[PDB]
Amino acid sequence: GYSDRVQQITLGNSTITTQEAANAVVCYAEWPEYLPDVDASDVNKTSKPDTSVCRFYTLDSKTWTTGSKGWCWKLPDALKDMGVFGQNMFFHSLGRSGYTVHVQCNATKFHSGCLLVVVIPEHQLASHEGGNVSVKYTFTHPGERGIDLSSANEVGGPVKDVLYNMNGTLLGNLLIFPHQFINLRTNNTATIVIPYINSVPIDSMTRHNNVSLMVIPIAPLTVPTGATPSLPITVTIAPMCTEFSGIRSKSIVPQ
Amino acid sequence: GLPTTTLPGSGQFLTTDDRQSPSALPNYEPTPRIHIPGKVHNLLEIIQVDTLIPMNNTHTKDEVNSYLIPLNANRQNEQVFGTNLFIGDGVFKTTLLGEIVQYYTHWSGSLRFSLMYTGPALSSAKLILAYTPPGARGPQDRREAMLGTHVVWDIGLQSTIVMTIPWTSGVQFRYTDPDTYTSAGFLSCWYQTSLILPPETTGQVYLLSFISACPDFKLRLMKDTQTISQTVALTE
Amino acid sequence: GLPTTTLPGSGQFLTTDDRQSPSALPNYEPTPRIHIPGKVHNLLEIIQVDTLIPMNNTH
Amino acid sequence: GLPTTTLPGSGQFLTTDDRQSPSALPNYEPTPRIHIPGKVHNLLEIIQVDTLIPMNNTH
Amino acid sequence: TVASISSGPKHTQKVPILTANETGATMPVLPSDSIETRTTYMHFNGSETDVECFLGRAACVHVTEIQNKDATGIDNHREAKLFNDWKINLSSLVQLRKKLELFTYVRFDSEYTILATASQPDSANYSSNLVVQAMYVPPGAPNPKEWDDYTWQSASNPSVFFKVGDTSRFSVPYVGLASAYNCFYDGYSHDDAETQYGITVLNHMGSMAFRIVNEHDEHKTLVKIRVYHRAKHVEAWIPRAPRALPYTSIGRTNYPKNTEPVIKKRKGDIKSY
Amino acid sequence: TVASISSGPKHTQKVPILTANETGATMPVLPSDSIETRTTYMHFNGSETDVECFLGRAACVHVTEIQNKDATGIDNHREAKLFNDWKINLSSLVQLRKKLELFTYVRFDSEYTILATASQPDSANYSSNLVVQAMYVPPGAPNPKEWDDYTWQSASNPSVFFKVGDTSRFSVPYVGLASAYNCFYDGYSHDDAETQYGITVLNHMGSMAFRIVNEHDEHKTLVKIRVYHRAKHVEAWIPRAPRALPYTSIGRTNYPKNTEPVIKKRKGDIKSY
Amino acid sequence: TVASISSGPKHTQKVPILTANETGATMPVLPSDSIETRTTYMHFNGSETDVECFLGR
Amino acid sequence: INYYKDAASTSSAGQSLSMDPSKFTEPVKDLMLKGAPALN
Amino acid sequence: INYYKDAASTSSAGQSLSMDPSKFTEPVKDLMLKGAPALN
Amino acid sequence: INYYKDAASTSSAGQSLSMDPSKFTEPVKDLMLKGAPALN
Ligand SMILES: Cc1cc(CCCOc2c(C)cc(-c3noc(C(F)(F)F)n3)cc2C)on1
Ligand SMILES: Cc1cc(CCCOc2c(C)cc(-c3noc(C(F)(F)F)n3)cc2C)on1
Repeated sequence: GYSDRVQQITLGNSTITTQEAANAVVCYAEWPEYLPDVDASDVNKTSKPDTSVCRFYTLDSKTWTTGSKGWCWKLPDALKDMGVFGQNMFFHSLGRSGYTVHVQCNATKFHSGCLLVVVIPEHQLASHEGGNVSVKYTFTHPGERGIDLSSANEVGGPVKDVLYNMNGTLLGNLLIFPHQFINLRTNNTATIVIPYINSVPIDSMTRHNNVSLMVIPIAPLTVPTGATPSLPITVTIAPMCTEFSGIRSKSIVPQ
Repeated sequence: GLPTTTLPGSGQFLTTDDRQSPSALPNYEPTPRIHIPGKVHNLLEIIQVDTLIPMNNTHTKDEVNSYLIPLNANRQNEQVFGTNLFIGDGVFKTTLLGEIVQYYTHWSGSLRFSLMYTGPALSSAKLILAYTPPGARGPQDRREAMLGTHVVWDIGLQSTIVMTIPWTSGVQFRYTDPDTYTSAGFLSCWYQTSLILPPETTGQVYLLSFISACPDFKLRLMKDTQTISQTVALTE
Repeated sequence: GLPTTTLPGSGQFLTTDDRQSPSALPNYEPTPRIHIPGKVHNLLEIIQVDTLIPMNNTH
Repeated sequence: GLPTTTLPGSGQFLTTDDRQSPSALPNYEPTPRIHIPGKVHNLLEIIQVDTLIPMNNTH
Repeated sequence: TVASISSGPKHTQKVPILTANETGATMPVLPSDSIETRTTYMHFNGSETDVECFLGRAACVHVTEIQNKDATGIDNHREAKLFNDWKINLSSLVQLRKKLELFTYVRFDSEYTILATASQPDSANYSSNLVVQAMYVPPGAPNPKEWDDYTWQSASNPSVFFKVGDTSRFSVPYVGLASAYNCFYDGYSHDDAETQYGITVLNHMGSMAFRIVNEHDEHKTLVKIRVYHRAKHVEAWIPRAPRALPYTSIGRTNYPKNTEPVIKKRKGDIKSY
Repeated sequence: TVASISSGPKHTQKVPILTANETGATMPVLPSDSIETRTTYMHFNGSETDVECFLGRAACVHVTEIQNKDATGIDNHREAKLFNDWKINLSSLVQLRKKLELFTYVRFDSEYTILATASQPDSANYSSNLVVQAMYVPPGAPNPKEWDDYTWQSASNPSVFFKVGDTSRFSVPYVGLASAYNCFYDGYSHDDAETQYGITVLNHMGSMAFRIVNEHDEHKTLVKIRVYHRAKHVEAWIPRAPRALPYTSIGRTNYPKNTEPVIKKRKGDIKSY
Repeated sequence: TVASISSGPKHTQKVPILTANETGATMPVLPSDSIETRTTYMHFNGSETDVECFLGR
Repeated sequence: INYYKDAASTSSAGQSLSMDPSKFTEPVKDLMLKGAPALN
Repeated sequence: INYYKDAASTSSAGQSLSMDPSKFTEPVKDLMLKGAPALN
Repeated sequence: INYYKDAASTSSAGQSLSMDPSKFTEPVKDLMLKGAPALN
């Protein structure tokens, strides 16, 4: 009696269960793996903390209301302060990792709503100022909090129009990227396994965000008559096949 | 000296020609290839991935709402939506399919049109999707639509219905650019029974529509698209 | 570089010449052929079919 | 006469191209090679020899 | 290769047309899964939609200008256009840019074609036979300062000399520092609060300088230079949403403020045909 | 191959020269069927009358014009001929048209040759070396509006750049949507009371735009462009009555009113030699 | 061709990184002689630095 | 020798060398023999 | 026949002829059979 | 294929592919082993 709906994911000393899943997506059908010799350039022996960093970290919950526009997190940024994973991030010159993203949101058979959960490799954001204005470091490194698409523009920050994916492309085409939907009537969780995707073997984990995770309401939230007009959304992420290289002083980053 | 005769066209620069040319960087050794997931070989590969259709054009500006097809409770016989099938224009123009299709002049094959219900689990409904092949008008009522290719969709556990728009044509290819002789027909949706909401539940439920190509698909005669332009060269 | 000598006529456009030329539409796949009755291969084929002579010009 | 079509780039002088060219001194016999120590084949050979770094710029 | 198989009536427990798009998958449903079909063949391979073909034709990537005129008394040759340069990039002219940006990473060899055309806006007794010199100035190479610098000696930099009115042609191997070129880059050059964002910091390919070798004539000649790029031996990874809004700058994904709706608005109902 | 066999006297019940043309057949009667003949050989294959040869030579199919001049203040470049375009079709110039129309359906690859010639009607100190750009604009591609639009970037549209006075040459594969091109079409684009009739609705091949890349000189230059078409790998079906009356329009079979008799009138009797 | 061999911890009497430059020699010391390394390949021949190429333009 | 990759770029086909006028000259249902009465 | 020493100078590669849309169309962990309930 | 009679007219030689830095890096009389004391 095994179902696409019931699943368990165990990484390190952390386990996740869901009784209302919709299968799981493995980006471009590729499971994360360590860096093979044939592709390596950096000559340093790498460090593989394994279970101390390859475990689930739960971010702060977001509140989905009738007016929510969506949220955007960036990796590895979002976990920059998570236990040993975070520490290794700043103590090493280079690093590479994959992840298992698990977005949670339950309601009742009376509610309705549909969230788009998508992973976008190299999600280079646009400046709301147009022209040739840049987007300052801090604004693409929100950390665990993430970027709230319904928040107002701010000097040095990115444009936050859900309709244009924060980058001049249409929302409807976000589906070309590995994604999954959390359709309250069907779902309650979305799971995406992300393999390391980059044009280099390994890379700086502080100055470059490999992918960004977006949770975007498409069909708006609807609650039954007289019910609390909101639902919480929780994001849990676990790094996997994490490798660190070039250990040293420990970066000091903007702000 | 080998005697030769130069032919017309000599000295011309055909942007489409594929010849050899001397390398300006002799002995340069390019960087090793490393494995990168998600390799794309053919555009026909990616148009088989469906994206959301902004079926609900009706708004004053681009909005998440243009992707939401409204469904109304306790309506019988009525029409939910309609559209012609010029995949290179209208609702389709901005979709991945429409976008890629516009890089070519001709298209052929079958389209995959899907509808995902997002209303509450305890609600129910039966809709009917219909494809009206060229030669007659877009259907004006369910009876008329029902006479052609269609699918009666029962909303339930499996949230999505996939209706195929089978390649129905005499000439084996059509123009991506809207052309009458080459029209693809019409697509419409109607209430088979009606949408029923459960107690303590109120308002509107929406449908999400998707479009993608079947392995049937063919695209040819590459050309520039009308989906991008500029007045002056961009600068840094 | 292969030494060559261009001959008179170079650069000319003889409407009757039959040479190769680059294709402006590389990789284009033309529509499949279907059977169509009445194929003509040579004009000598059709002149063997007789037609009416307007022998009575007089009008 | 072999029919040909000249391509874009004809007549250009790419300082980096490596072609054949007629010799202005036909039948000239260059001087014999003699052994000379210290032959260099690749620049990667000599950069492996270390030299002093003017680390104390300060002057 | 069959396009459609023969398929007749159906009455099963197997419902191929009922799926769950929230899984993130696009099930390969076929016409034969929902209607009765006959057998047909493809008679098609999809050659023209191969990425090698898609990016395999020349597209104009830059237009610039230089001019032949007396340099006597000119204090800034560069400004006077006695010679000009192009900070190499493929995102200045939008047509090719949108195509390349259909992917995230892209790797290929490049074939360049440079077309130079003359123009004499005011009184000239004849059109002069000018020779253009296009020199590649990689990062670190000395930039020309005067139209006749020692830099144009081009002892190590590669350069071509061709007639105006004519065309220049050569190919360049994949010169990226990484395994592929980035069309997008969600990062910076270092962890700094003010440094630039985007591929702007990645695509640092130096530039190529153009000049007219001839000394000046009595009249002034305006030479316009157009660079065309054709990719060959193509490899592309991670497809993405096509660009929808207009571009505003080289390298950034920025779009103009108060831009017009890109999705057409119906002249009527959602029920309209 | 014998042209005529040896045939002598005859006195039979077999009458080869008596037939019934109402059957619709043209019996293959030979000279040896009605007279005494000697043996002769063909010494002929009929190569020159093969449809491949008949349509296999270049014929001018269009003449157009563009000009190089100051565009300053010109509000409609197209009208000013700063650039011009040709709604591709092969029935504008009658010579090739009559040949093609000897058949109903026709299929072949095309070899185009574009000749551009300069002209300076009024005072000019020299003849300029202009470069022409011919770009193919398929249905759906953005049409150029100004002689220096972004459209001329031609990132996906194919185009050639060649010198005026020179010639352009390339071939195009059979691009019909059907299995063959229609020379005639007894139909419409849809069942509408006012829509157009004839191949006019079938031959929608887009158009090709021409322009001169160079900026303007002091004087004005008139460039005339002639397009030649040669068919190759020919296939033809359903022969028809040759055209008798003059043409009046592209695509239609219409003929002028009060047209002159095409059949010669005898200067005398029906008995006249 | 390997760029670097796999090399682990070390505690020897053999000190490759201690030399005497007054000999006039540049001992071919490698990264694997002073740090722990992983295996990597050259994927490079050095064509462009051959004297034939250096003076060949 | 063909210098280009596409078929469309090759030169002329060369004589079909088929030649069968009968589909136009004798498109009759019942075969008619020369010499035999056309209408029997 | 290639006239130049470097690979970069050769002409276009020719159709990849691989074509596997599944890494984009079906990037799911548990194989889903057409016809079988998507969510069992 | 070489079109000219003289050797001088042929194109570039192609990578020497010898590469021995030791005549410059280790021009010492007594071989010195990496790891062994430079001055014994
Ligand atoms: C993305 C992306 C990819 C690239 C490749 C740019 C290639 O850069 C060049 C160019 C444009 C020209 C030459 C070049 N070599 O010789 C000449 C000359 F003829 F122009 F001098 N130009 C060399 C390189 C490395 O740039 N952006
Ligand atoms: C009947 C009948 C048959 C045809 C074939 C028309 C072919 O259409 C073209 C033409 C005329 C030129 C090009 C073309 N490709 O490149 C160029 C350029 F060099 F002109 F730019 N022109 C491409 C097509 C599909 O048109 N009418």
